[PDB]
Amino acid sequence: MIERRKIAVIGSGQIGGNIAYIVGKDNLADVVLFDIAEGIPQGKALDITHSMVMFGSTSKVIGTNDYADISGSDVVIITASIPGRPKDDRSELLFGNARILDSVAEGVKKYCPNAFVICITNPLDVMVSHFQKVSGLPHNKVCGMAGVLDSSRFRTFIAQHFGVNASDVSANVIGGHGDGMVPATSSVSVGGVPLSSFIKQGLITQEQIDEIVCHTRIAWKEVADNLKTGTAYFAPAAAAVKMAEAYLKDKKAVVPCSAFCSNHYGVKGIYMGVPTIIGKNGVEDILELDLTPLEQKLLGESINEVNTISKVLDNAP
Amino acid sequence: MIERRKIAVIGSGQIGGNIAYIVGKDNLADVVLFDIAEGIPQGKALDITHSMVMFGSTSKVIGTNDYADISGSDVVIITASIPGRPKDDRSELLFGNARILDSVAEGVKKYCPNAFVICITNPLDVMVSHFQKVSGLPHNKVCGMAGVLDSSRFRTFIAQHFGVNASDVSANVIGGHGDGMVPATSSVSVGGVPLSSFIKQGLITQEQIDEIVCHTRIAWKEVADNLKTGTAYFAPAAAAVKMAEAYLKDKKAVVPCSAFCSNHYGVKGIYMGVPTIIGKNGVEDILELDLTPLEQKLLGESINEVNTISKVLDNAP
Amino acid sequence: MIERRKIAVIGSGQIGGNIAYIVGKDNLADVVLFDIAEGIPQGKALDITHSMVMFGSTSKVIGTNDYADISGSDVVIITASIPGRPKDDRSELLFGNARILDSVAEGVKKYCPNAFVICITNPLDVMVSHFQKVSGLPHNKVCGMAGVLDSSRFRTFIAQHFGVNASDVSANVIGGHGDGMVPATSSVSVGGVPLSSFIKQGLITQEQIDEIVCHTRIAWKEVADNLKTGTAYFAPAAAAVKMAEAYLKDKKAVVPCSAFCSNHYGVKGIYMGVPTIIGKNGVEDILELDLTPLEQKLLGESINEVNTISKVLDNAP
Amino acid sequence: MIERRKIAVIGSGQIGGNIAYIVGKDNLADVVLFDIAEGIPQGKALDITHSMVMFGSTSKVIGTNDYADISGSDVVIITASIPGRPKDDRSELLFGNARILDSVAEGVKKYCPNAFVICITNPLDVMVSHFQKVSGLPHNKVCGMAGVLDSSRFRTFIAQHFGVNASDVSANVIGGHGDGMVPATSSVSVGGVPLSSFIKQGLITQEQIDEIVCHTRIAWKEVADNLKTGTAYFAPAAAAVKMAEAYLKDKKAVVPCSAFCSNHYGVKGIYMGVPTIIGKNGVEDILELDLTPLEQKLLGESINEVNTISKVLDNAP
Ligand SMILES: NC(=O)c1ccc[n+]([C@@H]2O[C@H](COP(=O)([O-])OP(=O)(O)OC[C@H]3O[C@@H](n4cnc5c(N)ncnc54)[C@H](O)[C@@H]3O)[C@@H](O)[C@H]2O)c1
Ligand SMILES: NC(=O)c1ccc[n+]([C@@H]2O[C@H](COP(=O)([O-])OP(=O)(O)OC[C@H]3O[C@@H](n4cnc5c(N)ncnc54)[C@H](O)[C@@H]3O)[C@@H](O)[C@H]2O)c1
Ligand SMILES: NC(=O)c1ccc[n+]([C@@H]2O[C@H](COP(=O)([O-])OP(=O)(O)OC[C@H]3O[C@@H](n4cnc5c(N)ncnc54)[C@H](O)[C@@H]3O)[C@@H](O)[C@H]2O)c1
Ligand SMILES: NC(=O)c1ccc[n+]([C@@H]2O[C@H](COP(=O)([O-])OP(=O)(O)OC[C@H]3O[C@@H](n4cnc5c(N)ncnc54)[C@H](O)[C@@H]3O)[C@@H](O)[C@H]2O)c1
Repeated sequence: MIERRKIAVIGSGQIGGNIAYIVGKDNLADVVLFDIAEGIPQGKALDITHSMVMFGSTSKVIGTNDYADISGSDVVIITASIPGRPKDDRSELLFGNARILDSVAEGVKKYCPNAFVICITNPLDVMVSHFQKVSGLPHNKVCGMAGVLDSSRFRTFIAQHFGVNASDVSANVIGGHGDGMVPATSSVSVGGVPLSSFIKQGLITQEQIDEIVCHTRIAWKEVADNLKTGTAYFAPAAAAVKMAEAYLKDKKAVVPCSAFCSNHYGVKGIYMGVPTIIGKNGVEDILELDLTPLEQKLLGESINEVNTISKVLDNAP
Repeated sequence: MIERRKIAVIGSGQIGGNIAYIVGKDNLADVVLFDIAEGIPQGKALDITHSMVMFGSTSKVIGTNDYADISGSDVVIITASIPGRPKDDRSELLFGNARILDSVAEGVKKYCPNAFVICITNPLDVMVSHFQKVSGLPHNKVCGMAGVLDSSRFRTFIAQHFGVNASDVSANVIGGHGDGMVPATSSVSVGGVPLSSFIKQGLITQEQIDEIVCHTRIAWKEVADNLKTGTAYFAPAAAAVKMAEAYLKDKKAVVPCSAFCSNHYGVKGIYMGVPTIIGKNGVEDILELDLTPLEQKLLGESINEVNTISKVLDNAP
Repeated sequence: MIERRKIAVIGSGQIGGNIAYIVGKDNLADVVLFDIAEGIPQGKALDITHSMVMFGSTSKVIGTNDYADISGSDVVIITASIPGRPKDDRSELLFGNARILDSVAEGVKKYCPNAFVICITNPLDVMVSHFQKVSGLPHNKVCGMAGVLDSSRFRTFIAQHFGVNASDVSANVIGGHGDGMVPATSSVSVGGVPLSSFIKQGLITQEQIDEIVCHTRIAWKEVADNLKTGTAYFAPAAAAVKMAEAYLKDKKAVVPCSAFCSNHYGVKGIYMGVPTIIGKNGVEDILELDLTPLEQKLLGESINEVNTISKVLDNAP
Repeated sequence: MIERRKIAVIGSGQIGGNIAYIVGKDNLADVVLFDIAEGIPQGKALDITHSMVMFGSTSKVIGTNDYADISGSDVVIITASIPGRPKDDRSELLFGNARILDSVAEGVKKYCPNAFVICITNPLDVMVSHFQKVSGLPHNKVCGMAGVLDSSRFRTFIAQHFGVNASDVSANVIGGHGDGMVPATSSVSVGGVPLSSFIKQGLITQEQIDEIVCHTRIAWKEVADNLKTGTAYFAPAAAAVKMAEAYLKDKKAVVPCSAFCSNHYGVKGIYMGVPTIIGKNGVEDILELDLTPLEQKLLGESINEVNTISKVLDNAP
């Protein structure tokens, strides 16, 4: 018969609460806000529940500390993390958050092993790989939100330069969600017009493109330094919801995200940011961009960065 | 000539940021997030800006500490407040927030005097009255968000009892935004059916109605007790957005809010929670509910409660 | 796993095409446009398909003359009808459309017996009863769209008098979808305010209320006389989509529609317009309005009107 | 001061009615449906008005035969045309529709000369040029809907090949709205990946690309051959709405439409399909695609084809 869609949000902090808010507002699914901290998810769920009638949504949103409540979830979005913002690298959270995901993996494997898992917890790419390993869930049913956020920033900065609608900018960021991420300028277009043409027309310079690439890479610090007590959470929540939409509505949407890449980009099995097709069977395919030799090299360096952090985790305390 | 609609959010804390988020997502308007605290409004605006392309919105969202930036605002929403949740009474914030709203009133008077002003800062009804005095804005262009939140909770709790969609519940809360708020059970209907019929049908007891009424009055504590930093903010943000919508889209919408009532409900000039008609000229009308003798009495007590706290403010030692 | 929602529209004429258009635009489901007339559904589906990318929807919409294509449909909406608008009574289509529904019943019973069936074909109430009888589908899984259209008109005319947002008018029409339909003025409210109060305030007269009741009853002719070559189709399509939403999203929405009423309104088993709760198990409940003796009588006359047309069909050629 | 946005739809046939429907549903604006035929625009407006409460929209929709009613319109959309589908060429309607647009131009010049005008009437590119001449409106406030429809079909057919979401396909059709329209395969990307890469990857053949290009050019016939009354109307309506949105919400959106190109693409003053930037000042910019030699040649032929039919109109015998 018909059953309501169900999204479980593991971690009801800044990002987690926003996901429930937006999911409830859109009436995409029922939401289960999970957290180990007492009160937090219950208070947020009640608050969000009062807003549902205002939004004309019948989504049910509840708070809990019981993994039994995530039973039958179609999608699980993992935001759970140790406290304290990274000082200057997402990898500072590696050891703690790895242990958290061990716990989350057991809850998911027990109560909703057929769920599509979207990881957000940093260090993103290594956390996704660690989760798939420990949970044993199929590779196509486990991925990480990152590329949608990085590319959205990349697109937005390009859009803000030209003064155009950012939806009409096509632009991807690939590789690991770190300093090594690769905003692929070579495949950027604005309504079909490539950046090379705008350079010739004198409407953008290569230095401005380089500033935009740098800005994209360091964007997390710009937001964090202004917020003071945490990291970005409005956009990361929105990005996760877009990914959830792609799965639940079987969109076959092109989603840059951390997925298990084995026969593309010259890698033989690793979680990293790539353009994917997402539908009812999770990550259904990976697209291969035309990268320049410089971009292929930068990707290689990003791959090394992911492997480095991955090897550190293997030799953790 | 077409100009983008512009909404100023004065105070970029919990509620402020959510307003900017939702307004941006809906592409209702451009947003200026104002706050005295450094970084905070700039951080949230940047984060929210990155989500705009994800939502398919071209809304601009910026942060600032300069009232000149709210120039030409169509709507101004005031969340500015001193920190810390009230222990068990919204009046505790009286003098601090009154001083805050003085500077806000000066900012609005100078830079966007023709704007529609929606006050949220507690103690709500008194703050609205105070802002209008100091600012000198027309009574119909100044009002308070409260009734939509309180009525939404009332509707939600009624809907939860019958197991029906809350959107199909008509229910109003009137009077001041405090313990003396009056959920008008006499005017409640569920798809056309009044509570009296549900009693006779044995689908609800007067006891259950009394529990719902009480639950509405103290709903703020239930949320605040669980959050453990501050008070409700997801639903208050949404309520303010609905009010902004009614103005910007000239809905002629029935909106329970704190408005200047000078004839109806046996009062000659006071700001209190009443069902209004909001459109392009602000609060365009006030509707007279058919209140019972009991409800008239409870409303009278709320009027006194509001006049008390107002009188305390007028006597600045 | 996740499967896309699927709505089958049986009859791809004026109403049928609009349903697919709106369902596709909202991305509520995939749509199968069925018609026996060659070309029509194929042409409409291709046209609507080109619009999907404009709406940002991934809904698939196809045209067909093969009942196999409606296999696994969650909802079936029946608009199929003999040609030529009713001269002055919906019952003129009774004999022809009854035979059409015999055919439709066989397709549904074979290819999607677990579907929620929403009938639109006139004469609505008798056609719904005839379909349930011939198809053998459970009473709660078969209903007729009518009350949403009639009540929407009723609400709109009231709203247009007062100059208010029609969403803030609560008003029901019950009984059969014919001249005998009963707009229940006694349970009408505008933001909680009953009509009796507006009469006292001099803002509406009982004659104006009577004009509105009459206008509601004869609304179909007003539209038809202006369109010339057919009957209303924009609003009837929208109404069917709202009903489909209620089922697919398990809203528990209050939906006036033609449902099998057996223990309410003093009837012991008949399809007629009543306020229902609609969710994932179809018509899940019926609400009992407080009718005046005059309204109870008018309902009785509507019931007799339905029985009369029903008995004519039993003694058809 | 807030005023409701206002859209005039001149011609209330197939496309006109759909525009009013969708505009109303989205609450983008109020609508005035204009037509010379009696009843038709009034019938559709009344029907559509009944759907407004169902959609939760307060948009007004009215019918009229009086140009005074389009006074103060922000946008004017012209679907007015002689009846009957073209047999196999849009130019067949040339002289009839040219005379129709004379009276429309007079109506707009008198009652809403500051409006943004979106022409739909075929033969599109010539009609746009003709309307601008007779009306005397600024070149940037007058344009034609075509590219959005043609590009949407192009995107749709590309997306259907790869089995991906069409929203993630960037693709442009330029030149005149006719057989000589140029689907620019060189500027096509799917999530950043160009067609050249898909060839090398063996995911598409040049033959399949040629079929898609051809399919785009003759797409109108495929629909028209199946409808058996008139031509496509669901997607053209939606395309016009997207253009209206871009203007009313100042999107700075990339919109392929028939615009006055006086420098780019080696032309000095002609209306043809080009990718524009649309915002509050109408057609604010034109983008230069990086066309191949072949595409430059095909575009040149389209320019000649457009100049031919334009020249035939200028010589009124
Ligand atoms: N991938 C990205 O692009 C991206 C972007 C921004 C932030 N992030 C990351 O997302 C994570 C969440 O960020 P945030 O701002 O929401 O953090 P937060 O501190 O606001 O929330 C974290 C929540 O997790 C909860 N938690 C802790 N241990 C838990 C456990 N064992 N099980 C369940 N819940 C637990 C905490 O109680 C807290 O409520 C962080 O690790 C951050 O670095 C990722
Ligand atoms: N009306 C209602 O129904 C309702 C519901 C919930 C909360 N509230 C009230 O709304 C207010 C805001 O709640 P919150 O959770 O957003 O509080 P918050 O502390 O999160 O945000 C308040 C913001 O105001 C800013 N501020 C302080 N002084 C200022 C000044 N002079 N000018 C501009 N900004 C200034 C602070 O920097 C802070 O960011 C509170 O007073 C709360 O009691 C009302
Ligand atoms: N319940 C209501 O409130 C309400 C409101 C308006 C109209 N209606 C009714 O809805 C029905 C449809 O109206 P319309 O304007 O869409 O009619 P229409 O003539 O535009 O469309 C009817 C379609 O049904 C098709 N058809 C005929 N026989 C069929 C069969 N055996 N199987 C499948 N399809 C078949 C026709 O080819 C045609 O395309 C009419 O009977 C009308 O009276 C009901
Ligand atoms: N640009 C495109 O891509 C595109 C796509 C499809 C169709 N079209 C064209 O758009 C036009 C409209 O298509 P349609 O299906 O809506 O046609 P239609 O015949 O359904 O509607 C045309 C309407 O114009 C009205 N009309 C006639 N003379 C008039 C006058 N002097 N003033 C005002 N109104 C008048 C008629 O009464 C009729 O209702 C056609 O010319 C068609 O070729 C263009």
